[PDB]
Amino acid sequence: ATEFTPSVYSLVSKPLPSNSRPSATLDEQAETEDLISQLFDLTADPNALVSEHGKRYSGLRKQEHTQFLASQLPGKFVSLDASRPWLVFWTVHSLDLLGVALDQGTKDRVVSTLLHFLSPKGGFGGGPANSQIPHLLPTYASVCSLAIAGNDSSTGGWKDLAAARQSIYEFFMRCKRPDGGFVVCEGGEVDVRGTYCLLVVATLLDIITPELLHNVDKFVSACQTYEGGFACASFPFPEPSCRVSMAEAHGGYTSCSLNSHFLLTSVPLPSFPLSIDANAALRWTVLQQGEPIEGGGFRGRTNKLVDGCYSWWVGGGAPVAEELVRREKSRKVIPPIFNRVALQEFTLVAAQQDPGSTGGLRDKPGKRPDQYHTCNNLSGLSIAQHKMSHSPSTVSSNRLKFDASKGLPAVKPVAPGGGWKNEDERQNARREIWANALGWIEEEGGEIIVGGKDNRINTTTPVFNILGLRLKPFINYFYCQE
Amino acid sequence: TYIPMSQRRSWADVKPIMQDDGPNPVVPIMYSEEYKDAMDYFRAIAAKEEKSERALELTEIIVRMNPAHYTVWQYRFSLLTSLNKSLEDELRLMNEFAVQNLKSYQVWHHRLLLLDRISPQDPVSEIEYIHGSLLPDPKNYHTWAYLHWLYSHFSTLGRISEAQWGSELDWCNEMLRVDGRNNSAWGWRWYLRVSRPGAETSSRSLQDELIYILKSIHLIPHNVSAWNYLRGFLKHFSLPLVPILPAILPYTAFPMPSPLPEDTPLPVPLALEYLADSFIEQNRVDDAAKVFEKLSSEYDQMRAGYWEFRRRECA
Ligand SMILES: Cc1ccccc1CN(CCN(Cc1cncn1C)c1ccc(Br)cc1)S(=O)(=O)c1cn(C)cn1
Ligand SMILES: CC(C)=CCC/C(C)=C/CC/C(C)=C/CONC(=O)CP(=O)(O)O
Ligand SMILES: O=S(=O)(O)C[C@H](O)CNC1CCCCC1
Ligand SMILES: O=S(=O)(O)C[C@H](O)CNC1CCCCC1
Ligand SMILES: O=S(=O)(O)C[C@H](O)CNC1CCCCC1
Ligand SMILES: [Zn+2]
Repeated sequence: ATEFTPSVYSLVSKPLPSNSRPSATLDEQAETEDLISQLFDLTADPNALVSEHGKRYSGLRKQEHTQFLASQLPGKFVSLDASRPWLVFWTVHSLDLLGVALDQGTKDRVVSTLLHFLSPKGGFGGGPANSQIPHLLPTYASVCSLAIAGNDSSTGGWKDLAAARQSIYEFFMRCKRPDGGFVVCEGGEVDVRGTYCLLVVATLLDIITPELLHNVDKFVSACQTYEGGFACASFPFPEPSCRVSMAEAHGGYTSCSLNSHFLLTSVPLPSFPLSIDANAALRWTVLQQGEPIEGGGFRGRTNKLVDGCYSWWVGGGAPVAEELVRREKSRKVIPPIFNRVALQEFTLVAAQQDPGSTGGLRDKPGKRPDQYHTCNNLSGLSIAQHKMSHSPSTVSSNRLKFDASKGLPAVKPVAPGGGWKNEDERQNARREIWANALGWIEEEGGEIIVGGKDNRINTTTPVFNILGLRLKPFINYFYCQE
Repeated sequence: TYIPMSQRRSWADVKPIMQDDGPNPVVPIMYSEEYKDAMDYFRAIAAKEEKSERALELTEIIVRMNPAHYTVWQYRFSLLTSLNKSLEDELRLMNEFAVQNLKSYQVWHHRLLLLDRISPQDPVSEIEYIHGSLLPDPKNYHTWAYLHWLYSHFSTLGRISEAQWGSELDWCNEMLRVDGRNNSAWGWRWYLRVSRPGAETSSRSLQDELIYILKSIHLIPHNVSAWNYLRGFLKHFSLPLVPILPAILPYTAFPMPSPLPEDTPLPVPLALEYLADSFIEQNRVDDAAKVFEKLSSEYDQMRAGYWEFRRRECA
């Protein structure tokens, strides 16, 4: 299981060499190397039976992390007043991963809070609808949070989402630019985070149409840089004569681009989605895993620093890149693709708050833990612990059980011919999209739980980042497959 | 002490509207009196869609307390355009924001909207502002993205002269001279020399580029930025790896390596990747497989699995 995933403690720790050319980058790197290696040196090797005397125990401190998430927020959080659905999401998803149930009363408060963020004209904002305009990002966060905390009853919020399908769709269409980009909100920035958040929600709620998706593949594909990862956006030169990526390959935007592209591959449009270079994306992904001296955590871009949140953004994009590479190799015609052991070691040893304190997980030693790093460290940990594959035979099984006669009302397109050509085409699209959304599986015998089974957390789903056990009944509800 | 807005004559006609997240909301934030009060009055202003100077002032009050409040920024830009305010004054205010530490997805986006609407015949002074703002913060992602947008947008309007492109490349060269490991500046070089539609591609152009890339590698053999740029370059222009191999071979054991600089342990894993790929270009799959195996078992063990995958690909 671990032949090609060596423990950080079994490798030689060496600094990034200087080549006798000092620079600001190298100074920060060296300092970060010192910080992380020093914590590793104080910590017992998670893999060892003789759990060493005097050294810190690296076991996942689930109760501390649970306590951290429980705890009204202080005044400093005003900087996240326009991100309250994210605060809900980071909390409820972490609790799912940690295996901790909310009682029904608390789940009901979660649902009611989020519904107060939903505007009648479409979409969720970062706070109350009387205060904040709808935004693609809190729309993803509120939707996923409702998948986690909600249910099909009259007070469970899913019924409200179903009634909101047309307005949400109309909000998505208002956000749409002719080049395939989306603004995140009225007057807002165009980037692939918006694309990702929109496609997840459109997929889950059965509101995908051809007019919604036109050029969206092209926008995403032109985000890919010469490094193989993806930038925030591409610029259309005057539809366009050419599209050009607008900044560096970054783990955040690469996760969003791969996931977006992946969601588009199940949509039965002709010559769609425009291809990406999957090999280069996989290469970029694996190249961001840090050296043993930096604990095998992922950095978010070349020549910057490792950070626990990239365990999700970069590590969580690995199975997606892997699947896309696998498909490209089939259309022309097994060891782990990243160090799954080292990533766990980074999480356990470096990313957890020091024991007996506030709990929570963090970017790196020296940084305060927070809800975002808690959620993303744990999400990445889950990907490392559990071998996730997108299974063609599972997708086939899904096709075979799909009931096309069951469903919510079709979306009314903005432009008269913006919908599917007919009912056969729409049902075929519904089937493909639903069947592929439910295609991720945990491979039997692919489990690697560094430090023993008490470190095991639940399995998150690639692309979506909610537990399978949340995804299935949620998406089944909106497609009436239950 | 703070004077509440319910007590200000200028605001007497306005009935504040309370935040409505229902009863017992989850993730509530403890707000300062100042922030709550401002937002109570913002809710009222925004509900009535008032476009006024007092509404403009209020949005400034709010975004100073919370620079990430995208709704308030959106309302602020509507006010600027409804009131036909001086957008140049607003850019100066955005400068003053920078002096007071206030930044976000929103402050840079506001700047973009301002530049797009002002639509100056020459955006040079904004280019210089951006340069200055990077010097203390050389990898600021949104700043680099904004620079790409500015050049791309103003170039489509035909407003970037050849002298302007030339000095931009000069500035980029200086960024990389100060820190050759600045991947953001390598990204910008790529735009300037390769991806922008107006970039020159001749045999001399490719020659010059190769020289710069190789000299950069020789200066910092372990610099992943320079290797990725080399590989990106060759791939993009369909150039064979083999003829350049002499310049890379010494890292596996046109400008050639230096005695190597001190603190340059060999082999450089990306040099081996280059060697393996060059073997593949030659159809020498067994030789490539061997290099991948060494990458996997010895020289880059963190990616043991990926290099094994590459190895299996050959065999
Ligand atoms: C997804 C969402 C939601 C709400 C707010 C922001 C975001 C996305 N931001 C994450 C910001 N972040 C800092 C951080 C994480 N890892 C390394 N860092 C430095 C953070 C830290 C802790 C908590 Br608690 C929340 C956010 S961001 O796009 O990377 C961004 C925008 N800007 C201007 C600079 N960065
Ligand atoms: C809503 C979603 C899915 C957002 C994407 C999540 C991330 C991580 C986005 C990246 C945002 C970004 C590039 C911020 C730039 O500022 N951050 C840094 O500089 C941190 P680093 O040094 O690792 O680039
Ligand atoms: O999150 S964890 O680290 O697993 C949980 C905390 O360590 C709690 N430890 C208790 C202290 C008092 C005696 C009973 C155990
Ligand atoms: O009826 S809808 O348009 O869907 C929702 C309401 O208009 C909410 N408008 C808010 C007013 C205060 C500032 C943020 C927006
Ligand atoms: O299931 S196994 O992997 O064989 C072994 C257990 O999970 C070990 N967990 C420890 C038990 C004692 C306290 C610290 C945690
Ligand atoms: Zn982080």
